[PDB]
Amino acid sequence: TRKESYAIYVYKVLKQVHPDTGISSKAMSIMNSFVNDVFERIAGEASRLAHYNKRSTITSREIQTAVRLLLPGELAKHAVSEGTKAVTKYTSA
Amino acid sequence: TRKESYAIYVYKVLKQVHPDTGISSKAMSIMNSFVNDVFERIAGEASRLAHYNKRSTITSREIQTAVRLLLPGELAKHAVSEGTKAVTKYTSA
Amino acid sequence: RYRPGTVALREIRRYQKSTELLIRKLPFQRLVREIAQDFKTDLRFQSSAVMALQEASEAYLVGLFEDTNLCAIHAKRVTIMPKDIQLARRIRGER
Amino acid sequence: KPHRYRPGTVALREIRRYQKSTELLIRKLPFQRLVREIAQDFKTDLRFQSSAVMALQEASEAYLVGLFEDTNLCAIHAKRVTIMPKDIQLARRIRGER
Amino acid sequence: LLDQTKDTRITHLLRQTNAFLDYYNVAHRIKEDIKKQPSILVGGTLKDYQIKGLQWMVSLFNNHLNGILADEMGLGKTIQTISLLTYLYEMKNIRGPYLVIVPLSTLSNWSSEFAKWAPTLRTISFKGSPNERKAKQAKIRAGEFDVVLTTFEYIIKERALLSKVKWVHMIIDEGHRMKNAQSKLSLTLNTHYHADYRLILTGTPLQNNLPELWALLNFVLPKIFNSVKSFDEWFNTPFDKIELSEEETLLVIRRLHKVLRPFLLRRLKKDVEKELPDKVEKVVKCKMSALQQIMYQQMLKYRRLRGFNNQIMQLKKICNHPFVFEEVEDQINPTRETNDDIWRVAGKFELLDRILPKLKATGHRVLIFFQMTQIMDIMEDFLRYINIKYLRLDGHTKSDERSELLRLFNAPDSEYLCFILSTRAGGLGLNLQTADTVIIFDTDWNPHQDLQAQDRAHRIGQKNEVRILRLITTNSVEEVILERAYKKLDIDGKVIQAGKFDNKSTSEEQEALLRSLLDAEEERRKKREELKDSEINEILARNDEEMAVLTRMDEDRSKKEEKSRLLEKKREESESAAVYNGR
Amino acid sequence: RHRKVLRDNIQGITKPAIRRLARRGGVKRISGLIYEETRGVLKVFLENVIRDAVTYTEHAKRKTVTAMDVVYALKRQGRTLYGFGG
Amino acid sequence: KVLRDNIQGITKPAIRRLARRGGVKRISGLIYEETRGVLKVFLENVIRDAVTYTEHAKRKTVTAMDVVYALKRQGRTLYGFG
Amino acid sequence: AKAKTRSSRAGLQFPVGRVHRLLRKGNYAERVGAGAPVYLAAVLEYLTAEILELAGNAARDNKKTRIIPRHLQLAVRNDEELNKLLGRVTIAQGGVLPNIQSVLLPK
Amino acid sequence: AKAKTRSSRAGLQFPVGRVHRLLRKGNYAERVGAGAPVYLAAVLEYLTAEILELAGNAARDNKKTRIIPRHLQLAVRNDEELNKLLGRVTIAQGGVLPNIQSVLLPK
DNA sequence: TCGAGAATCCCGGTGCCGAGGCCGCTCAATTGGTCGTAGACAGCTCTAGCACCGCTTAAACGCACGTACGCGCTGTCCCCCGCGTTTTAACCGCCAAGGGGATTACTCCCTAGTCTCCAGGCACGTGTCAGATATATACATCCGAT
DNA sequence: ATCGGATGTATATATCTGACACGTGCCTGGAGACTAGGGAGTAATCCCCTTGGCGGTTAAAACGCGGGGGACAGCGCGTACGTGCGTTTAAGCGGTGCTAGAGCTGTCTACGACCAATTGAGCGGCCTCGGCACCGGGATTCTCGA
Repeated sequence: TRKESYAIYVYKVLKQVHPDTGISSKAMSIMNSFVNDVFERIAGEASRLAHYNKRSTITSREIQTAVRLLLPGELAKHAVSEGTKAVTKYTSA
Repeated sequence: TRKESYAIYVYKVLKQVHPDTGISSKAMSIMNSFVNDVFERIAGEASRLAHYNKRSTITSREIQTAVRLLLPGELAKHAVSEGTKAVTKYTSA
Repeated sequence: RYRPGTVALREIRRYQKSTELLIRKLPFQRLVREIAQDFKTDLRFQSSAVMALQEASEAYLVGLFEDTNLCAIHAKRVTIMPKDIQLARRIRGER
Repeated sequence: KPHRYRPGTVALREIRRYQKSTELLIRKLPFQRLVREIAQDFKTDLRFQSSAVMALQEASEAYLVGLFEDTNLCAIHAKRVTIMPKDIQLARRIRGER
Repeated sequence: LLDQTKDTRITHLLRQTNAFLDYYNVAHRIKEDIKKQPSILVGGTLKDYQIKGLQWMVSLFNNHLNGILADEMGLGKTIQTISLLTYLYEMKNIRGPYLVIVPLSTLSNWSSEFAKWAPTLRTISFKGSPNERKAKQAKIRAGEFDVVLTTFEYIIKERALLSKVKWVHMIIDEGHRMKNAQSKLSLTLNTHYHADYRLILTGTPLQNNLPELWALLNFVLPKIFNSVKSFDEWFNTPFDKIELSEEETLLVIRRLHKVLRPFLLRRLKKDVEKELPDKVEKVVKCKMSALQQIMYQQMLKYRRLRGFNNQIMQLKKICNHPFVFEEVEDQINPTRETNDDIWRVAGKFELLDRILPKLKATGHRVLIFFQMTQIMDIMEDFLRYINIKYLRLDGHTKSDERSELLRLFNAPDSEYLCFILSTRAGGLGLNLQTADTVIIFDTDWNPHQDLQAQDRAHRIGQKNEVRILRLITTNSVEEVILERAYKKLDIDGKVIQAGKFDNKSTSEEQEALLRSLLDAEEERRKKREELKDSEINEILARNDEEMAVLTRMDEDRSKKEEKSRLLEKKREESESAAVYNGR
Repeated sequence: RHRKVLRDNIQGITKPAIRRLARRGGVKRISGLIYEETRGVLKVFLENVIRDAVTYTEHAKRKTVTAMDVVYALKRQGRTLYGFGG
Repeated sequence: KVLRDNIQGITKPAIRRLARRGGVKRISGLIYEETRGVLKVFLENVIRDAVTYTEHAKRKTVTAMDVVYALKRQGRTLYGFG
Repeated sequence: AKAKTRSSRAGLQFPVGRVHRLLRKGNYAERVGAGAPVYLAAVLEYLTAEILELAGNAARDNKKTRIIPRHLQLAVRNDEELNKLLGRVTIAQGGVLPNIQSVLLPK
Repeated sequence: AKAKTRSSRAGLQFPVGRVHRLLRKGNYAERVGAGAPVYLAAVLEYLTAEILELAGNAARDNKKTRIIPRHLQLAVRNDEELNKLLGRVTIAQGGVLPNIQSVLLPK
């Protein structure tokens, strides 16, 4: 039985922002549970959107909207810019 | 395009409790939206239960539990008794 | 002339009775649209929607003034004050 | 004439002490005995992972704390510096916790 | 005395009237007397007193002043106002707008009267959703009219349109609706702007408290309501007594309407046709049933132990409402079934159990009246329990329902002997000439509703007597109200005297009526300060032959033993009666 | 196609009205300064809600804000409203 | 197993400490009961929901995940335990 | 081959069929047990019975034959456990419970 | 026939594959669009970048090389929009922001 | 106001254990293919929202007037904070022993998926009646004066 | 003190009108019926983790207490806020009229589901050295009587 987590991923990101900084185990468990949380929220919003408009399929456009609901203030603008760029490069390659 | 509702059902129940009482249209729209609400809650709980225990299938037993979470106080005991009786008679016939 | 403060205690017993909407339509609508312009422009509202915003609004401020009143009474004053409200919105965590 | 601080100063040292560190402020064994004692009512003969008990403690302390914050806001609003049962009761009333 | 003040008002009152353009001289200053009904009025001719009343109304606004007409029901008031109008259209060359107002049901009668008599004139009516009034309203806004006919309602609803337009003359009917200036209409008519001249009717002017003369009279001229408390002169004065309310009112009866002779008018049927054959005026006493005695006599403590005295506390006591709360009925029966002591508890029900059967043998069609609707319940259940053919009419009986109830009852062969009512509840206008027996119930605030109940029956065409038993129980609060409305009967009788010297504008008559009622007060005051089948058959006997069939009813019920009135022990019915009477 | 500029409509909420709301709440004696405080609070609240509603709308590519839009916005913010449909 | 008055285990020193962390300056002597009341209530709710989840899963043990789902249920989201 | 409705088989007033559809088409799980839609419809029936009962009573105590939102408001809020359940619900046209703090009263 | 990972194709640090699995196996809809798992992983990456950045800074300002929960607490709460977002979150071992009401101070 | 003493920080040393870096290595990634269908998109209709007018009219507002309350002070009283010494009860370390989970392979039947086949629920209708408002009759309350 | 005027209040009226109820017709979503199989259920074996018992160490809770600073209650005052009346204006409503845009429908078609094969990344074991706890010791500073 292998549990899963984002620990490795988080850690990579850390070494991208602060190459020198260790992250204690517990303080990883947080960031883990965090990411799972934000994921459950954003997904949940994608669902209860696609349900209303009677689409059957979560697409990007929903996820965009859902983000624009949950993330307050500037996290909206930045995050949206991020994802937009990401999918862009994705299709373009 | 035919919308649906519980209006007829609600109305029957009314005539079971108070044979004489009319129910104004708006005051029906409430009870409608209400029932849809409680439904979404109880279902939602059934889901996020069956997800944890790694069952793939909502069954009665879950719905029972979910009710025991949402309904406060005595509404628990009464409601549970209700459903129990209902399914009982159902299978037995 | 009545003892000041009595006419109020008639008003309360009046308004806590009935259900009617306490804000003039046209002003409130003009308000809502005015706010709406910022986010997107050239929008349509179903009348019933505007009705909704009003409903939630009044039904919010009301509870607000209830709780605020609890605070002012806690202060041994009978008169609510801006600092009272600010306390309320602080306790609930609305801002 | 032994030396003594102005009463109310030692506190203002304590606050600056505790708002610093993270440690858990309730003795384990008492708190555990409490939790189990409550648990008996609902079902009997239960097992707790230690980490779970740790959770209940975490949420508990992390709740009472916020409670005392807000309460303190009330007492200050009353031009008293001392929180009082009616203050808390006001708090739990405003939030709608009961 | 105040007569000279009245004279200074002879000058100045009519000064204000000059602004709005004895008293008798100066009130009649313009006399134009035409002794025939006009030309354009068609379909017959009015009676002497009728054309003289016409002529009278003419004389009113010849001098250009408003007024009132007190005439008794069924004396032709309708056709009178018709004639007055018509005369104003033709002989006065006025034409122009005329604002007439009625109660709804009567408006049919009115329309008919404009169909027969004056087809010459436009009569605008109103009814039937805003639709009909779109056409009709915009039709009037064009300036199209002769007569504009409507009810109380559409004065309020159309008050915009109607108020907005100029008018000539204003005809109110049933005018005692004006009784309280607080009534919406009374003030709306001032918000209504004005027709040039306003005019009123009544069956009966009303309570001796006399804001009524205030409300009406004041509403007759703005002068008058400016004069309200100069009425409070003799309205305070008239309202010892020989040297106070009599030696003064040996005139002041006059002197009030000796002033008001000219612009107020009246008549009586006994004066004009006097063809009313007869009817009898009787009362009875009854006993308070012991059950309705026990804790209910004590309801002074139940006043705190629950609603309100006069009705739910009081009138329940009076046999009127046995077990309306019904837990008393439960103390008798849960199943609400037929047995004794449920109906026996009341003088009404049991009493009828005694008296009615005799009538069932003598087949005299009975009338029954109430105020509180609900008595009619146990009344039915009682009648069915006796298996009696009866009819009731509630307040929920619709107009055409009413016509049916009438014609069925008024069918010549109708075998329903008793007919149930609640007086004011359905009273309106009605005619029952087929019923020979009237019986009255309970309090009936003010008599005038009782006079309604009576006018329902003895109206011309009723060829029997009319027996009347006002049903009262001994040692009962109903006696208080009864006597109260009885003193009302007195002083409003004095008011009738007002309508008398004022009625015929004669002298030996007016003094005959003076001495009349001033003697009546003496007699009545002097009188102020069991079932006995024989007695009952006596008060039921219009001949010794009724003493024959009624006493063969007493041959049987001689030998036969009649389910009596008193309910006498049942403890926990007492203590539990204290429970529910306290609950 | 009017040129649409709305300003100071927040004045449309009037001391009489706010006073009424206070009454319904059970307030006895207002303080004169509240009348601005309330306009502040209200304006905020509707900013949030109208925000979410508009967002739902644009997502559905509609030029209109239906009531259902609102009810979903309130439901989003944790204030559940009944009577307007769902 | 009979446990009684363990709620005394929460002690005036401790509650006093919590108060301090909150930023309370001067306590009133009566609070010490009030708090025990509040706390006892709160844990009643949470332990309730947790136990319910457990029995539903037919386990004799209450895992931490049970709790975290209970708190999440009551609208208090906890991190760090999974 | 004559069809009887499930809502009848359990003797319920709510359309057990319609429920069993909503569970599936709502993606609340992979598979829907058979007893569930029943057991749910029962609960709904019970609750709606509760509300409508109370609002009926209060409505009668206003001497009205026809239930209107105000009646629902008073029915809920006056009761406890419902208020516990609906606490964040807002009922349009709802009004407020009559309430005044004591100290506001004159003395 | 040489495989490249999607997380690379967009240049992301989060496992776009794993996301695209969780959406399906979580029953968040009937069907999962292709752009979605990407667009989501991007957002997560951004946020985690935010938190870890701030906690890194504060941790350095405590003269520590290794981030511990306290650092996360202070990073969140001190910032605004995060606090707005996490407001009901409780971080074990979190402690509290240093705070004292002014009037408590002696004068 | 300086002076003393307790509080607290700093630095340097010490000792440890977990953050983290690798190593196999199973399996969940990714490629690479069809295929059935969600949903895009013209494309059409009509409806519900916008604009504007003119109208009663019930509010909103401005205002002067007075007094109830917010408040600043004060002084009385006392209940809580700052520090003893006492007592214990948590803590930590240690152990054993066993239940309760977890895993594992096995059977089987409840749900999904289709396929017909109706009657239950929905949409439009034209009606009656419940609320609405004005009226009739008393008395009782209340309150803000006398 | 009365007491007057405005407010409820118990039964009853008269009507007005729009909104609810019963309905007739119609359509498709639900029921009946059958089949496949996979999720679910249940023995069976294993062992990791909870619980109990222990004997110590001491930090921390309990208890006492003198004293002091806060609570709290009084209160004189002056002033902003209730009330209300007279004047104004903008809301409410009914009307007209237009049309942007909601809402539905028929094809489409890209495209996501499914599957089989391929394969590398991501996760369990497994070390290690250094970041960090911790201690003691002087440096500083911060409170509290002058």
